Amino acid sequence: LMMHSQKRVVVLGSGVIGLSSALILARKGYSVHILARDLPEDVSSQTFASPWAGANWTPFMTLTDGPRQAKWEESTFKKWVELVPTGHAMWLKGTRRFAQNEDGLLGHWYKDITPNYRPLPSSECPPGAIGVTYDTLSVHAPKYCQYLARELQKLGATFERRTVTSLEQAFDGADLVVNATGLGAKSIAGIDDQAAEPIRGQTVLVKSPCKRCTMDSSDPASPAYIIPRPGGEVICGGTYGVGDWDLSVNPETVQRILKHCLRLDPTISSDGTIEGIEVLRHNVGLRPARRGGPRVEAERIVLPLDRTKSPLSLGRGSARAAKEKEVTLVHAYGFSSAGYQQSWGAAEDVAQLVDEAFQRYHG
Amino acid sequence: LMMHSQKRVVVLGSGVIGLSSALILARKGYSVHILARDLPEDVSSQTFASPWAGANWTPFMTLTDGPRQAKWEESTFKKWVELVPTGHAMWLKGTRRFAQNEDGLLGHWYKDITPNYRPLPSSECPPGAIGVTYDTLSVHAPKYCQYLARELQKLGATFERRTVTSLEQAFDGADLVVNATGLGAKSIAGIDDQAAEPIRGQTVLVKSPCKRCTMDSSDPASPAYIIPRPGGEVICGGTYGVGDWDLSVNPETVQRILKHCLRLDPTISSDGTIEGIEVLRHNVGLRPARRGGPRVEAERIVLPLDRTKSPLSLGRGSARAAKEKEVTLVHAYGFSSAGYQQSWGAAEDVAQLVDEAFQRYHG
Ligand SMILES: [C][C]([N])[C@]1([O])=O[O@@-]23[C@@]45=[C]C([C])=C([C])[C]=C426N2=[C@@]4(C(=O)[N]C(=O)N=C4N5[C][C]([O])[C]([O])[C]([O])[C]OP([O])(=O)OP([O])(=O)O[C][C]4O[C](N5[C]=NC7=C5N=[C]N=C7[N])[C]([O])[C]4[O])[O-]2136
Ligand SMILES: [C][C]([N])[C@]1([O])=O[O@@-]23[C@@]45=[C]C([C])=C([C])[C]=C426N2=[C@@]4(C(=O)[N]C(=O)N=C4N5[C][C]([O])[C]([O])[C]([O])[C]OP([O])(=O)OP([O])(=O)O[C][C]4O[C](N5[C]=NC7=C5N=[C]N=C7[N])[C]([O])[C]4[O])[O-]2136
Repeated sequence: LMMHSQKRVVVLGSGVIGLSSALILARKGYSVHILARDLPEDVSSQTFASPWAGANWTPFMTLTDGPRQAKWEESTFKKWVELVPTGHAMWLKGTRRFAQNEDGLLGHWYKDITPNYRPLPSSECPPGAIGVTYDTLSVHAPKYCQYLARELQKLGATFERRTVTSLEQAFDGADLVVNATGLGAKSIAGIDDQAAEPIRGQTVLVKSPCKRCTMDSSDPASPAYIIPRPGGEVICGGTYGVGDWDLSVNPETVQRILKHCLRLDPTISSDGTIEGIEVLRHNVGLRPARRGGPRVEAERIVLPLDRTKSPLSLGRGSARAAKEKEVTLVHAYGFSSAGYQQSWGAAEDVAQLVDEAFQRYHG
Repeated sequence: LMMHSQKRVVVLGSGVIGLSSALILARKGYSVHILARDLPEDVSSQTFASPWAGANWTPFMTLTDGPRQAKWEESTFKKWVELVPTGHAMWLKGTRRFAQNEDGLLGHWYKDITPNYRPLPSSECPPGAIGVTYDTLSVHAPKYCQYLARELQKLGATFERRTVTSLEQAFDGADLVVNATGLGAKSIAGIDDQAAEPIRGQTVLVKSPCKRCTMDSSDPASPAYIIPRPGGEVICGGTYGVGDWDLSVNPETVQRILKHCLRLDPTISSDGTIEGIEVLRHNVGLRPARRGGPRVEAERIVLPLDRTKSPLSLGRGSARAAKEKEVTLVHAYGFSSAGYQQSWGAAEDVAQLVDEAFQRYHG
C-alpha cells in the first residue's frame, strides 16, 4: 500500500508551450505525462512549429492590443536573462528594429526591459523608415526545447508519442489535460477550433559569425530579419503567409530574403555578396496562430463526447449514452509568431489555471 | 578479402513507389538501402501520401492521354490478382462507376482486365449519370506497404530514416539513387522540381461490413467514393484539392462526403442514416502529383552541385570547385491519385532503367 500522487496531469503537445507548461507544473509537484506526435528530438519535422523559430524576443503588439502578450513577454525576458550564464540564451546587443512609421514601434512599451533602448538616426535606417536599437535575447529553438525536456526528465515527467483524434484519448490517467497542440486543435474532436490557422514562415539558415540582429518591418512587400542564435549561425527571414499551409521551399523567396538581408547587414556573407553567403539549410515552418489571439483558459467538459459536442466525434452520431465523467481542459495554443518569447509567462498562467482547477474540481 | 556487391543502389523514399521499386531491384540481385523520412510504420504521418490511400484500382485516363499509366495499371492488376490468396489484395466485385457522360468512361479501355465489365442501366445510376460495373481490386494501403517492407527485409534490403536537403546526401554508398520522394522532389537541391504539386484528399474511415465499391465522378461539385479494404473497414471520400496543402479536417467536407456516400450506398451505416455511420477516423493526405504527369526517367548528374544547378544548393554560390563525380538519378514521382494502382508497373520500368544505367555507366 503506497501513497500515490493525487496530482496527475497530462500535457498534450511537446512544443515550447507544452514543454514550458509541463516544466512549471512539474516544479509545482504535479506528476506530468506528455503525450505528443512531435517531440524535441524531431528537429526537422514540419508538423509542428517549434523547431523552426529564431528564436528572439521581439514584441509585436501595443499594450492595449496585447496585454497578455506583454505580460508573458516581460516574464519570459526575465527567465532568459537567467539562462545566459549557462549558454541557453544569448544577448543580441545593439539589435536594430525598423518600422514604416511611429505607430509600428508599438508605443515603445518594452523600453524598460531591453537594455539600452533608444531611437536610431535616419542615417542608420532604410530610406524612409524609422528605427530603434536595444539589447534583446535569443535562444536556439530546437536546443532550448531539448533543454526543457532534460529539465522535465529530472523532475520526473515522462513522454509518449501519440497522435490524438478525440479528447478522451488524452484523458488517460489524468482528469486534467493541458491542450498545447498548436494547429492540431482544429482537428481534435472535442476541441474543433476553426479559428486556428497557420502563418507560414520560410527562412535560410546561414553559417556566419554575425552577432548583430536586425528586424525590418519597414517594407510591407518584403518582411526581413537576421537573427543570430547560440552556435555560430544566423536565421535569415522571412515570410508571414496567413492561412498558407505550403511546406515547400519557394526559390524566388530565397532570393528575396537573401538580397534584403544583405542590404541590412553585409557581414552575413564572407565577402558581402549573395554568393558569399554560406547556406546551411532552407526551412519552412507553419506558425500555429488563431483568429482572436492565443487561447489560455480552462474549460470543463463531459466525456464521452457526442456528435452534438463535436462534428468529428467518433462512432455513430446516434449515441449520447456511455459512462460519463467531467474533466478539465486547459487550453494553451495559438501563439503565432511569439510562442518562444511568450512561453514562460504563458506557462505561468497555465499553471495558475491548473492550481485553481485542482482546488475547485479535483479535490 | 571478401567478394562484395558491385550492384549497390539507394532508394530515396519509402512510400509505395520507393518500396515497390526497391523490391523489384532486390529481387534482381541489387544491394538496396532505403533512405526516407517517413517509413511504413508511420501509419498516421501526413508528410507522405501512402498511408492515406483507399487503395483500389480505378483507371483515370484514356490510352491516348495516359499510355504509361495504362501499362502500369495493367501490370499492377496482374500482381494484385496474385496477392488475393494470401489476403494482401481483395476483390471488389460488382464495383459501380458513375460518370457525367460517355467521355468520362475513358473509352472503356480496361474492360478486358476487370472481370465482368458491363454498362449499368440508368435506373442503377444517379439521375442524369452514366455507369458501368466490373470487378476490381483493393489493398489495405498501410498494411500493403508493411508487406512490401517485410519482403524487402527477407531479400536483404535495409532502411534508414533520413531527411535529405541536397542530392549528395543520398549518393551515400551508391552511385545510383532512385528518387521516389513524392512532393519532396520540389525542395531537394539538385531536383528542384517546381512542377510537383499536392492534390489534397480528405476521407472518413468507417467501420462497416459493406463490400461494395462505388466510384462517383458524375457530380463535379461533389467527388464521392466508397472503397472497402481488407479488414472490415470502408474509406469514404473525397476531395481533389489541386495545389491545396491544408492538413486540417474540414467539418463541412465531412458532412458532404457522408451525405453523398449515403445516397450511393446506405449499408455503410447500421441503420441507413448519417447518425448510424460508425466513424473510425477523419483523414487528410496530400497526393504527390506533378504538372506534366509522373516522372519516370534516368538522369546523369555531376556532383558536387553548384548554385548554377540548383537555387537551393548549400554553401556559397561562389563555389564551383571540389572533387567531382557523375552519378545516375532515376526519378519515380508524381503519381497523384494513382500511385498504388500504378506501383508495380512503375517499379518494373524503374528497374529496367536501373539495369540499363548499370550497363552504360556502372560497369
Ligand atoms: C521573427 C519571428 N517572431 C517570426 O518569424 O515568427 O516566428 C517562429 C516560427 C517560425 C515558423 C519561424 C520561421 C520563425 C519564428 N521565430 C520566432 C521567434 O523569433 N520568436 C518567437 O517567440 N517565436 C518564433 N516563432 C514562432 C514559434 O515557432 C511558435 O509560436 C511556437 O513554436 C509555438 O509553440 P507551440 O504552441 O508549442 O506549438 P508547436 O511547436 O506547433 O507544438 C505543437 C505540439 O502539439 C503536438 N500535436 C498537435 N496535434 C496533435 C499533437 N500531439 C498529439 N495529437 C495531436 N492531434 C505537436 O506534435 C507538437 O508536439 O518567429
Ligand atoms: C480514389 C483514389 N484514387 C483517390 O482518392 O486518389 O488517392 C490516394 C491518396 C489519398 C491522399 C487518398 C485520400 C486516397 C487515395 N486512394 C488511392 C487509390 O485508391 N489508389 C491509388 O492508386 N492511389 C490512391 N491514392 C494515391 C496514393 O496515395 C499516392 O499516389 C501514392 O501514395 C504515392 O506514393 P509515393 O510516390 O511513394 O509517395 P509518398 O507516399 O508521398 O512517399 C514519399 C516518400 O519520400 C520520402 N521523402 C520525401 N521527401 C524526402 C523524403 N525522404 C527523405 N528526404 C526528403 N527530403 C517520404 O518521407 C516518403 O517516404 O486514391
